[PDB]
Amino acid sequence: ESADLRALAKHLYDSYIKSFPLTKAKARAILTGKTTDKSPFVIYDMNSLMMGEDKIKFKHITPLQEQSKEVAIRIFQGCQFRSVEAVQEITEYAKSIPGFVNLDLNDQVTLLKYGVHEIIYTMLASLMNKDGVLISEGQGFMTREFLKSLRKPFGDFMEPKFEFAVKFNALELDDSDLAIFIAVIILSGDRPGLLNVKPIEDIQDNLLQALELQLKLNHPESSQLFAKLLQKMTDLRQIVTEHVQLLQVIKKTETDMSLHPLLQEIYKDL
Ligand SMILES: CCCCCCC(C)(C)c1cc(O)c2c(c1)OC(C)(C)[C@@H]1CC=C(C(=O)O)C[C@@H]21
Ligand SMILES: CCCCCCC(C)(C)c1cc(O)c2c(c1)OC(C)(C)[C@@H]1CC=C(C(=O)O)C[C@@H]21
Repeated sequence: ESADLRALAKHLYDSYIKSFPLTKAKARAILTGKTTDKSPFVIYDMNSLMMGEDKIKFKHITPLQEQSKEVAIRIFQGCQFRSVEAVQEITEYAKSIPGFVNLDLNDQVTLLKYGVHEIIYTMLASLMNKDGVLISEGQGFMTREFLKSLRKPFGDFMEPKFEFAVKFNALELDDSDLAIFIAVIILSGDRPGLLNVKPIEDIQDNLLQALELQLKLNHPESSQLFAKLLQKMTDLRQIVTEHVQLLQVIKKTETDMSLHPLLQEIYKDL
C-alpha cells in the first residue's frame, strides 16, 4: 500500500503542476522578495487601479459597453474571467484523478458543480498574505484594504476569503499537500443528488489515505494536521454558502450586473 500511496501522490502532484499554471511555491516566491522576476504592480487605491491596465498585461480587457459602469462592478465583472479559467483548470485536474472519468457523467457534473468554488478559495489562499492578493499570474497585487473600500456590498466579497486564507496558510501546506487536498475535495460523495455514492467514496478513501501519509512524512512539527484539513473541507462549504448568499443580494439589489453564463450554471441549484 505505502509505495502505491506515494505513487498516487506523485501522480497527483504531476497533474497539479500540469493543470495550474501558478503554483503556491511560485506565488510564495513573488509574495516574499525571493525571486529574480520583477515585483508585481500594487493596486492600492482608485488611482493605482486605473494604472493597472498600462502596467499589467492581463487577459481580460473590458469592452466598450461595460466601460461606463462603476469600478466595483468592473472589478466584479473583470474577475469572473479568471474564475472561468480556474473552472477548466480544475476540470483538467479532475479528469486526471484516477477513476474520476469512469464515474457516471452526471456525477462528474455534480462533483464539479460543488467543488469548483471550494477549490478556487483554496487556491486563492496560496495567492494571499495579510496585505492583499496576487492577480494576473502574479503580475499584480491588489490590497485587501482596497478591495474592502469598495461600496456595499462589493467591499464584502473578498474579506471572508482573506479571513479563511490567513488561517489556512498558517498550516504551511505546499503544492504536494494541496494536490491531494484538492483531490479529496472533488471526490466527496456527500454532495446533494449524487447518483452512485459508493464508487466516489472508494476513490476518496484512497485519496484520504494518500493525504494522511503525505502529511505524516511532510509535516514533522505538527500533530493533528490531517484533522485540521478535514475541518477545512467543511469550512470551505460555508464560505461558498456565504458567497452564494451575497451573490443573491447582488442579483436583487444591483441593476446592471452581468453574471457570466458558465458561472451562472455552476451557481444555479447549489
Ligand atoms: C468585488 C469583486 C472582487 C473580486 C476580485 C478578486 C481578485 C482581487 C482576486 C481579482 C481577480 C481578478 O481576476 C481580477 C481582479 C481582482 O481585478 C481586476 C482589475 C478586475 C483584474 C483585471 C483582469 C484580470 C486579469 O486579466 O488578470 C483579473 C482581474
Ligand atoms: C458553449 C457550449 C454551451 C454553453 C452552455 C454551457 C455553459 C453555459 C456552462 C457555458 C460553457 C462555456 O464553455 C462557456 C459559456 C457557457 O459561456 C461563454 C461566455 C461562451 C464562455 C466563453 C469561453 C469559455 C471559456 O473561457 O472556457 C467557455 C464559454
